[PDB]
Amino acid sequence: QFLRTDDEVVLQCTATIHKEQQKLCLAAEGFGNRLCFLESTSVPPDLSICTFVLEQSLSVRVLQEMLANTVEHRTLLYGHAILLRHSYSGMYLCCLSTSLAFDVGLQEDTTGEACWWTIHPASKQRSEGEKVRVGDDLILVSVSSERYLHLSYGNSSWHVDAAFQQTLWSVAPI
Repeated sequence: QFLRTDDEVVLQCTATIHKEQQKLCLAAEGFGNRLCFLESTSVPPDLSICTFVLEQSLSVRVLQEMLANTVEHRTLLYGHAILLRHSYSGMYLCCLSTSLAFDVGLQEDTTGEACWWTIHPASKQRSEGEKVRVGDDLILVSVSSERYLHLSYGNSSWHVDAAFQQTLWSVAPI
């Protein structure tokens, strides 16, 4: 199985502190504070706010060409830029302007780079143009900021931001 546009997916990462390993899912609420957060699994507590739709998958060339021109169920491929729609709120996973690391949250407007993320293999091989398989670990790079979608630990909890270091994500259907 390959990842396809209009696939409905969960984004998961592995979090290990003090030898305690867990799986976390990217989540966000409909309303209020727009920031993404993370939920421990075991299946998250509230699954319907962890749901995203792979809405578009375009080459960076095409995306940037499309944006430049305004200035006056396809298989996902490594190196393409994707748009992730939050099912519940209808808004988009986006790299925010505000804080080394930026916030990751939800916004309506996709006409810009902030809502686009390029997909890259975990391995040292670049695998550019090759199909993304279910089971592959992904690195996700913000098109606007060039930062990675990143797992961070605070004082007591795990957070997601856009940072200078990489995190591996499992993007799995259902």
